[PDB]
Amino acid sequence: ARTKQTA
Amino acid sequence: VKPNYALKFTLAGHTKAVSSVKFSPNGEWLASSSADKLIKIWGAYDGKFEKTISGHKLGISDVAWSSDSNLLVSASDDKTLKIWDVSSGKCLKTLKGHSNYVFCCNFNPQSNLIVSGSFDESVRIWDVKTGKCLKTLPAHSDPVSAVHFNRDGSLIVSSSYDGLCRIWDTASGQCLKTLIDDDNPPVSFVKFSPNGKYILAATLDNTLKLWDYSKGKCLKTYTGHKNEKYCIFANFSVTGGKWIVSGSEDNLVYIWNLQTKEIVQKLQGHTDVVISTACHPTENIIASAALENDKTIKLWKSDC
Repeated sequence: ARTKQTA
Repeated sequence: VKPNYALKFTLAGHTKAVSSVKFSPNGEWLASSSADKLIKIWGAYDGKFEKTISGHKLGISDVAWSSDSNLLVSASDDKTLKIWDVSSGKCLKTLKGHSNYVFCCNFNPQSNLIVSGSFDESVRIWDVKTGKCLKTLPAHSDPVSAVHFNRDGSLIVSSSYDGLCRIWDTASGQCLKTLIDDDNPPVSFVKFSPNGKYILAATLDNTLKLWDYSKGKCLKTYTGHKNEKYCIFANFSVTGGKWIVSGSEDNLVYIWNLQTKEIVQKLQGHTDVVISTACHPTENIIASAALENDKTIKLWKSDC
């Protein structure tokens, strides 16, 4: 998940 | 007055975006995790690839070392953490309980506990010996972006997209302090300072802030880098000059003077977002790692 934008 | 970090090595091997890099406490190794589901171990001083550790079913967002450099823990999209024997590469235990991606993890200094944060909005505390979940904390109201123990493991700091940073008593699981900002930007990273007196929190408005959490006072604001999208790691560098180190969405590593807040160096070379940086425990060496256009880790060395 860290390597995509989720915010 | 200013460091002079120069590129020494570029380490290739991961087949997707890298997510986190961490130096072993003994300073011999760098561990890296990736969306490619793998942990890799590299020599800290010659950049030589050492081994691949595999077993997670989906990508890994974080990795952390035990104080004796003998264990690793990893946090995965497969909703588990795994504890690994570094020497053999074997999975010792799989920690199950989170209901969504595990995003961040760390051992305490005693290395008998692991703390984890998840997209399930909870912080969990695990017994290393048994792999049992000791406590589940209903910590936040959005994904937990970071979890870190202080210098003696008595406190945990957590950060979340909910806009909060919380300080927790490890033994009791009680929240001792909530830090707030009236404009409430998502908090994308947090960690304690080496002395444990401060926290360093990143927010998705292109700022890093040093807080005296006991007093609820923001002491320093670091700006000028780009961070509005990803959960980028930041660091205290204490081996030479006292700096703050972070990745950036403009593909650079940023270095600030801790006290003055002046940017003292920007490290150019990566070709994608620098998602993670780590500072070597004894030498003036930085590791940096980048997203999908790049997929490499770089090692940089300074005289101070």
